[PDB]
Amino acid sequence: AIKKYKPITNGRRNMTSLDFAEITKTTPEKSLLKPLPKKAGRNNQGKLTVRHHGGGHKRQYRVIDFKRNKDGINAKVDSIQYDPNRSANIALVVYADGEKRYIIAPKGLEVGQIVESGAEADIKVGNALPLQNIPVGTVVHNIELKPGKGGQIARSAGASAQVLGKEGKYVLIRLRSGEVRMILSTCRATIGQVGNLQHELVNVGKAGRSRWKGIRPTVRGSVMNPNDHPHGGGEGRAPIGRPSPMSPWGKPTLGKKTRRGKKSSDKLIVRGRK
Amino acid sequence: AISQERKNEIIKEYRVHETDTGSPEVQIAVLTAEINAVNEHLRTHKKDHHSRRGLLKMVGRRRHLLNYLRSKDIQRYRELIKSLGIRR
Amino acid sequence: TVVRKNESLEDALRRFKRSVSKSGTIQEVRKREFYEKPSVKRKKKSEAARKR
Amino acid sequence: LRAEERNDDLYAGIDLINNKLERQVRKYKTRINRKSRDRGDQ
Amino acid sequence: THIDYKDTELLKRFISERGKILPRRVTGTSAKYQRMLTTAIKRSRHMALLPYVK
Amino acid sequence: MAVISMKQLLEAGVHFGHQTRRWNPKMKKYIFTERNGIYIIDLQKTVKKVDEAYNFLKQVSEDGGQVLFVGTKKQAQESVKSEAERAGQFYINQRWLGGLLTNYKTISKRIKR
Amino acid sequence: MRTYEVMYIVRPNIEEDAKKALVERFNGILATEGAEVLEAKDWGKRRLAYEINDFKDGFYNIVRVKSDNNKATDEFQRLAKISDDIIRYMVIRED
Amino acid sequence: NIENGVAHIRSTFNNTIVTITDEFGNALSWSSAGALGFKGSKKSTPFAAQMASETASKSAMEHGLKTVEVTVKGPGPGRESAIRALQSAGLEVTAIRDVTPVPHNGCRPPKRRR
RNA sequence: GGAAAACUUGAGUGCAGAAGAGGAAAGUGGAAUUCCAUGUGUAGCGGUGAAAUGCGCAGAGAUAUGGAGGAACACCAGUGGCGAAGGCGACUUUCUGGUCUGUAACUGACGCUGAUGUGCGAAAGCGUGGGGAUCAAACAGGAUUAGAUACCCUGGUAGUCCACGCCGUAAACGAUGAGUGCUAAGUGUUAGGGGGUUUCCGCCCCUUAGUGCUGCAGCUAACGCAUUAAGCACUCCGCCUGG
Repeated sequence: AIKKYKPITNGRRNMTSLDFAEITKTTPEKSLLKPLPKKAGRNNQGKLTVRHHGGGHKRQYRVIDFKRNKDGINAKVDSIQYDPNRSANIALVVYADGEKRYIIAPKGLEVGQIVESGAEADIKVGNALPLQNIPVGTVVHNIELKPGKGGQIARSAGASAQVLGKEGKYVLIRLRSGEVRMILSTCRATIGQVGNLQHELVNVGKAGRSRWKGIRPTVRGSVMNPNDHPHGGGEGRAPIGRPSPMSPWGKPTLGKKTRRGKKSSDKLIVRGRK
Repeated sequence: AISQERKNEIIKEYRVHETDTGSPEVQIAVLTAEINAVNEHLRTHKKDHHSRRGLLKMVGRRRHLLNYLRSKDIQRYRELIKSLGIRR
Repeated sequence: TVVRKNESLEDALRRFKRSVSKSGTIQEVRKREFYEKPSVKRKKKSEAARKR
Repeated sequence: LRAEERNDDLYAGIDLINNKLERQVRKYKTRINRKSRDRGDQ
Repeated sequence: THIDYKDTELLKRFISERGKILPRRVTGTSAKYQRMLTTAIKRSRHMALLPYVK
Repeated sequence: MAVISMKQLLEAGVHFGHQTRRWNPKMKKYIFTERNGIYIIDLQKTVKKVDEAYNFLKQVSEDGGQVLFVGTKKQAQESVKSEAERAGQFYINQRWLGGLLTNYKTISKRIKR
Repeated sequence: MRTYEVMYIVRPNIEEDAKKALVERFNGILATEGAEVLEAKDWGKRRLAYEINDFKDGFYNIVRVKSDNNKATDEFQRLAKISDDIIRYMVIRED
Repeated sequence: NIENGVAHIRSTFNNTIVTITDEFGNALSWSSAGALGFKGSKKSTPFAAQMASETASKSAMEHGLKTVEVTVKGPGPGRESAIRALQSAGLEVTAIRDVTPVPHNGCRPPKRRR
């Protein structure tokens, strides 16, 4: 699942990679690719609006369907493939209808396995079906938050959510966060847990593997001048000298809650994060 | 272990004369069937340690009969190594 | 779980007091009031058998 | 509460009398501090 | 003989008045009968011919 | 339910009979065997008889008839009086008077008394 | 060479040819890979002693198989858990 | 709803608790020993069951559920003294059951008490 | 002792019967615990030698249905069974090890012990991941006391559980190495084997090998041991020689 590197070098020393044994085909599918230029933290005005983004490795975008629309048509799986743009793997499913498309590969998903995305579907790993027809208690992912828009929730590698109960036109669900939310009952969610479970366990072990990801280095606030950061310069190293740690733009950053209240989904959150 | 129709089959080739089971080379051959049967079981079941000293004991009862068989006739010992594959 | 009728309540108790004493309820939950060590119940059962 | 020391130092001997006195009170109190006995009436 | 696990009527005189097992101290059977009984009383608990408790 | 169960029927001890050398040959159908001069009443077959004894005696009282209970054996004298009062029927404890079913135009002369 | 005796239980709330359709898939499964069923005796409705999948009755089955492979009856164990009708099942070797 | 119900008592080693309900349990009324001014450790008495039983039974009053067929669900001192005191209310106790949770050696019980 | 032969008891294989929580892997099942969702319902619940911390009016506990998940397997269960020891307790299937009984067909001393070596080895630990229900070191808080860091109570992390590698230690104890003989008896019980009988199966009778309790001879410093020696012998190995 994971290979450890022998310490032949200081930069290779504690670094821990991931062997790609779930991957069965190392080549993308040429009709579902799309150019993905990097907007390295910069918006339409041209200026940097989120920090620490820059030039990683060049990437293609694979169009995968988070909405699962083709009802009652079976879909064999060709292959489990690599995707740079997300933490999970992707799965090239091929319909008996003839059309090819990707879905995010669940945990136990093999080649030659059929997948049904409709309301009259059996409750098996990879099948997509509305939350009304999903029985209470099972774990589920790729959750639509609005009917038809596509799955949004529990979609990174190893994420899942269990169906807790059913209100009138809502179902209860418990998130990977720990948060209990009401999601509208006519919304898809595919049965099972999404794979690539050992993604969180890579020690990238090197200042340059972080740069290949597109992650530019983060200079601390306490080693700045007092026009760059509110933790700007004392004489020598200084403690942060304020009642609270503060962000680069003068907001208290440790503990203070920033969810914008008086919101529509405030009726729908039942339990907070755990 | 092995079935009796498997066990009665293997005592036909190495038999020296009819109704002479219990001969040394006719009870080494049925051990080598039982050796090869149980460490194939033990190959897919690596945690079964109580069955391992059953193997390691009948390894010892095969070795004590091979060492016995050389002491009275060497030319019979050379034939059994060639008939069924053992080292040494 | 025995129904007792056609009598008073002070005689249905006399059935029920011995329909519980001949059952593994009171002697069972008094045993599991606290976890005993997995080799001291083998002697506790041995004392409850050698005396008979 | 009795105790005796046969020393000649009348300041160091009372360091042992108070030792024997403090031991005997704890014998008295733990004799009567076994009131805490879980006895449930019928 | 050998106790079959379907023969309920001879097998339920050995069950208790709640569903427990009578010991051979109070029933009076032999040793090897009691443990050939108990592997048949517990296959009959599994296929609902006899309860676990009543 | 319908019959006496097998456990309490032989716990009363109805499988015992009288002694061998004291035997009636017509009772061969209702004897399972003899163990030590003592015979053994077929317990499975008397259950097939006591239910037939239960069937008609159910429907005798359905017509409103009167069933006479008699008992005179000294170890079973007062076991039939207490069961006739619970039944509301007529018992006999002492000896048969000698005509209380046949010459009862002189016995009812004394039940009038 | 090996004598098996399965026993499987179906739902009470099924009708006639739904019942006899399910028993005839399994006796083909319990004939697969050289299994050659002795006979398939069927008990009737029994008031089963407790409450599985909040049901009160069950239709029982007894099929005796003479195999040497254990390929037919574990195939039966694979599919009877999948189907939501056949509620419990138990193979047992008789020696 | 009139004259049909299930009476539940579970006297533990403290605080005999009683909840009377209908035959398809929906919690008609309940009372305890703590609801009668017994603050602590007087609740583990049969005399606490002498008042706690009928003060839920007689203060039910919503349907006239006057039969009980009580259910016992606890090892306690006031176990049989809560059904003896239920005929002080006089509600025709007709089926007494000792339905207590007895494990099939399932979980680990807590530590011994020194 | 060497060599050439011969033998059958020792040892081993056959043949025919058994008994078993002996292991390993995969399935299945029920009661209970905890948590969540819901119905109904109202003031406490919980806990103790007494209380309090804690929980509850954002509906607690209690009750009823349904769900999820982890851990164990009540009754049977016994100075019982099995294994070399550690140990092993739901049920089913597959794979597999050992012992015992009986018959005498067969091999013909093939045996025993075993330094160095090589493998198993409770718990607590450690590593890489899982999983986390109860329980619970450390830790937090409330009481007790003369005093606390103890006992008691509420809560709680590692751990407890699984997979793979380690660690290799226990009052690992029958404080008793293994093997084979021989030496009063009495008595339970186990798988049998027979049995005589049968019993409605009941039993009660003689029989290898296990497993206990009594008790001579003999032994011991004394307790005690005594056909399961700590008795009488022979072989080999480990080990001790004041604290």
